Amino acid sequence: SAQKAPKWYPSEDVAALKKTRKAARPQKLRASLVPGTVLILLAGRFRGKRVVYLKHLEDNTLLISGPFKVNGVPLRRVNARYVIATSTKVSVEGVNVEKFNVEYFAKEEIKAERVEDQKVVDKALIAEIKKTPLLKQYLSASFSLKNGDKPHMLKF
Amino acid sequence: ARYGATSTNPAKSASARGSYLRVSFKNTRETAQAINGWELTKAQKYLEQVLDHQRAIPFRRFNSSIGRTAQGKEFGVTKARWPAKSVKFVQGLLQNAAANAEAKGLDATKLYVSHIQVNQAPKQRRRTYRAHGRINKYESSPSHIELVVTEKEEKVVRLTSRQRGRIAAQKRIAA
Amino acid sequence: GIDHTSKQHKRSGHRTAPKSDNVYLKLLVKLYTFLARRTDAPFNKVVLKALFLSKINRPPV
Amino acid sequence: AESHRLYVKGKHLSYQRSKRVNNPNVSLIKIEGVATPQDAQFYLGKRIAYVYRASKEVRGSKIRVMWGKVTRTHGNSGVVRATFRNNLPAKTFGASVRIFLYPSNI
Amino acid sequence: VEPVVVIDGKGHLVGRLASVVAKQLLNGQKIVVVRAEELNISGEFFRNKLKYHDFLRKATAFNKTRGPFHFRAPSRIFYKALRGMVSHKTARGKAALERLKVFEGIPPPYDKKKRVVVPQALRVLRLKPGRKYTTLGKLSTSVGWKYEDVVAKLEAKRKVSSAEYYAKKRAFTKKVASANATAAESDVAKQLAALGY
Amino acid sequence: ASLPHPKIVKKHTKKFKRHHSDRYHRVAENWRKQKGIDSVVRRRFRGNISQPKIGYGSNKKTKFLSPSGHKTFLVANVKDLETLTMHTKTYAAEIAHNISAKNRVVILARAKALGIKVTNPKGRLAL
RNA sequence: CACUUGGCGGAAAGGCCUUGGGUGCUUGCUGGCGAAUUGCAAUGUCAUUUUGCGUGGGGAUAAAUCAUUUGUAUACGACUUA
RNA sequence: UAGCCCUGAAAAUGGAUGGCGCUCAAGCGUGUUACCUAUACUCUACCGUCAGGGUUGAUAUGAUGCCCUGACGAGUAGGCAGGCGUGGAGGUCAGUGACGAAGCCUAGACCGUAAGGUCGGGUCGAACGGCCUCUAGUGCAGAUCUUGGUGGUAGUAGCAAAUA
RNA sequence: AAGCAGAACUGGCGAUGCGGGAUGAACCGAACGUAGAGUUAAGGUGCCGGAAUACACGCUCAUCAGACACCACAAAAGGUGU
Ligand SMILES: [Mg+2]
Ligand SMILES: [Mg+2]
Ligand SMILES: [Mg+2]
Ligand SMILES: [Mg+2]
Ligand SMILES: [Mg+2]
Ligand SMILES: [Mg+2]
Ligand SMILES: [Mg+2]
Ligand SMILES: [Mg+2]
Ligand SMILES: [Mg+2]
Ligand SMILES: [Mg+2]
Ligand SMILES: [Mg+2]
Ligand SMILES: [Mg+2]
Ligand SMILES: [Mg+2]
Ligand SMILES: [Mg+2]
Ligand SMILES: [Mg+2]
Ligand SMILES: [Mg+2]
Ligand SMILES: [Mg+2]
Ligand SMILES: [Mg+2]
Ligand SMILES: [Mg+2]
Ligand SMILES: [Mg+2]
Ligand SMILES: [Mg+2]
Ligand SMILES: [Mg+2]
Ligand SMILES: [Mg+2]
Ligand SMILES: [Mg+2]
Repeated sequence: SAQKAPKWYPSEDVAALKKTRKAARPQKLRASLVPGTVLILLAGRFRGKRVVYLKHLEDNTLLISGPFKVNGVPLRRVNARYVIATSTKVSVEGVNVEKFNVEYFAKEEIKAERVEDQKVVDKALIAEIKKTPLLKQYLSASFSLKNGDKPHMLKF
Repeated sequence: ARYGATSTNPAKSASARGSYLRVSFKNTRETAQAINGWELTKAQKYLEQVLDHQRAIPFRRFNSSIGRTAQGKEFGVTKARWPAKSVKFVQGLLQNAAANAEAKGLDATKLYVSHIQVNQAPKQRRRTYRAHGRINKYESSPSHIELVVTEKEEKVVRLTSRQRGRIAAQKRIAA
Repeated sequence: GIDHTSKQHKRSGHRTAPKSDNVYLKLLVKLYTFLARRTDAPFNKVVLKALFLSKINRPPV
Repeated sequence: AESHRLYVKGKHLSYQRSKRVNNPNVSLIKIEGVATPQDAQFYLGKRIAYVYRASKEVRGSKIRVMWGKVTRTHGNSGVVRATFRNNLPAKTFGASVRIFLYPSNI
Repeated sequence: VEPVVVIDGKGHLVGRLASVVAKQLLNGQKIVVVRAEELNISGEFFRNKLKYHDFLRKATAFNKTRGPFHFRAPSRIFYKALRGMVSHKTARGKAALERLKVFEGIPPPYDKKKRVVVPQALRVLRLKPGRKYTTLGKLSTSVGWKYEDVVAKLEAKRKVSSAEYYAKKRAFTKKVASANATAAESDVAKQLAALGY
Repeated sequence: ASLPHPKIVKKHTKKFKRHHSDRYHRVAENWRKQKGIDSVVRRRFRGNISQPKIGYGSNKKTKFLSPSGHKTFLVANVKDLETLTMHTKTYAAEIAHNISAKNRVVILARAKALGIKVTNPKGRLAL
């Protein structure tokens, strides 16, 4: 023998896990994250887009639709930590967002049904947006930081 | 057989050797390094000009307390010499390798010195006599010379989902 | 930094096993190690300590 | 618009150090516009990128990123301490970094 | 916040300006210092000339060409003050030293640029009134600087061209402010004033 | 795969080289403790090389494990290969350096049939 | 944005101010259409140096060194000559 | 009368509040906060040591084993313990090997805190290992150590007395 | 008199790294397994150099200022300087 032996061998019975005392409680959002709040996206392909907050989904994501007719952002989830909530609000109670849940955004060209669901949702969003002035152009514009901007002093 | 580290086609190459040659290793290294990489006819006429003191061998490494000459201006140095014994050994081996290239059928107009190497041979002991009844060594530094002449001849990409999506977006947005 | 009143890493100074490689003595020690652990008798602890003793520390009786 | 910036410009000043010994595990970052530790508490925990360029394309890009985060403040003039996944190369003393606005609270 | 900061050296104290410039070079800021002939040193002119002569007398005994190099120009006196405030024998301090350009006067292209000041190095703000000071252009010409006359001549030409520029710029500002005042008090101006602008 | 194990920490990956083994050729890089009276390495001055000490000792729950998670057992033939038959999750066979190429073919064939991991399957492999 | 009119600028000017027309853009105001699937974030690549190679449009058509030679030079180089 | 400043106050290479510099200081006396950072203190993880303990009518067979708890860790001279390596000897692995042993080379890999061990490739050609023990002419950087070999110096000093 | 010679008590160096005193066997702080986080000691926070060109009351202008615990120096005597 090139190597003699082990005297005794370790057991290959894998030990069971101890009983975890970690429950999953619902996430407390920020005070500014109420539905209808205009959000500023901070990351993604839609960096700097001004979108509309519609629903808190059960996977701790915010369902947004910055109206696709306005700035071309569809209904999609975002993380609440990658979003600045502004003081600007619009009312919600004209959109039916209970259809959209965590498995609505499952993975496995554009899907046919996503287009009219976008059109149904934003139809009431733009009809609400057209009341207050300059909001449609505000949401069409993309936010950026200029020279002299201090986000610690800047209030959004 | 068993030359130094060469990277050439042996079918296009011819070689010559000389071992235990009683010629200064330090002078023969500079003579070899002078013609290294040159065409064979250009190197051979340069060695005739060195023997006639028209051109010089630039001494680059073994050059401490060597006199200065204007003929090192060609090679960008100041210290150059005319090692007539080392030139005679090198050009004797240059014409031997040219004879071996003509035996193999290689084209003489395309020949260049692709490899030359001078290496230290075993020293030959002699004795010299110093003051106060002392004896010191008096050594030859012989050379092993080898040289080879040769004919002059003539990505899978990984992208993330974001990278694939941005490429497809750019192709669909630009016509 | 601690100023130690006692010597650190000090061994107890008593034998915890016989120095011999007598296999029968070692399996008398493990019998009385079990008895000194699982019985409250001071006899079993005294005999267990006496089994460790060297030849000059157990004179013939 | 002409600007597309969603980060705050910072400068990698130095490592955490005493007079004679430095600690490359902690960097010092000067975020511009920040002059007090109370102002620097806003950027506390935000992500930092040091973006640099190499001449060899590695995974479809010649631009490489080292990620980090603001851990605590440092001193009295708004300098913060940053810990990176891999430490900053120390040739970047005086190089610009990007202080992103996420994770967000305000 | 801007790529090149041009500091007008007039009225600045040499060591206080050298300390703030050396910190910014090590922090990665490109700085040009102009008008180094108008730098100030606290203390009387004779006192600062005496300590320059103390500097001049320090030299390597066996070879004066390898000794401390005594530079007489005011831009080079300021550069000696920044060295020693910068670890100039390392690559980091060397690389921080090409972010600095110091000139006598204001040469091109910096005559058409905007020059700033460092208020924590300014002599008027820092030095107590009644205390004496020397000007670096006077000290430099007393210790060997040969170009006080030609710098003052070229600065006179530059000030003449810059003063005609300012008159033209002031006239353009007067008519712009007249147009802003005409277009003020309009309905867009009420909303801009209500929004703090 | 092997048994699950904690993330393996080494505490020191650099080799402990002998002092001045870079400086002299006669001084080998096998670690020797400096025992001179004035040695800065023995006195642990700042900026000097570190010394092997027991604080660098590896975790007992992951000591002797390869990055594959197995412990290494050196085998010379099929009989020494078969002792790891019930311990495929904890031991990986490694063929000894002096095993001839025809004997290694038999060892790899048996280890594939027994589920044994071999850490040098390409040694003396004609290709 | 090229084109063009003229002036000023030598401190390191290499920039500044002008004349005219063309060619776009214009968010000064009001409309219509498009964006999605980069899938909840990955700098997500947009800058400026340097050097090649290729193509097609102008432009120009030398010297230095060695060797020989001088001695206003010189240990050798170097220098000064032809 | 006593605070700062000044005179008293002169040494040899050029130079030292550490340097630059500093003048309502970046000096001096005092006071209040904030801030920086030691291998120090607190908490945690891992290593080792020491101590106190648990564990047999399957301790789900390994009791010098496994496990629990707490504290601790500087070190010359020196003491002790546990290990690594080399030549040879008894036993065992019916061990390895001309389909390539040993040796040697290898900014190739793995294991060990380490002494070291293991593997891949090249060269090579005939013997050599693991483990339990026994034994010693058993580990080198020094000793103006011994023997052999080799450098820098260095193509250097020099090869100039005796007329050519 | 001495960085001189000799004693007493204790603490140190020798035998010991680490932070500070620029530098240093003995001074100050603190004594050391491998790491992480935090807080500190002595010392400091214009720049070198991490950290307030902090706040507050005054004093000082030196044509040899001063910024020296150990420690790397200064005295008697004087000055309508203040
Ligand atoms: Mg000579
Ligand atoms: Mg002789
Ligand atoms: Mg620090
Ligand atoms: Mg290791
Ligand atoms: Mg090691
Ligand atoms: Mg060794
Ligand atoms: Mg000692
Ligand atoms: Mg004070
Ligand atoms: Mg110890
Ligand atoms: Mg043996
Ligand atoms: Mg066999
Ligand atoms: Mg072999
Ligand atoms: Mg090697
Ligand atoms: Mg044979
Ligand atoms: Mg011996
Ligand atoms: Mg030896
Ligand atoms: Mg020794
Ligand atoms: Mg010797
Ligand atoms: Mg000679
Ligand atoms: Mg003669
Ligand atoms: Mg002693
Ligand atoms: Mg120290
Ligand atoms: Mg000192
Ligand atoms: Mg600082």
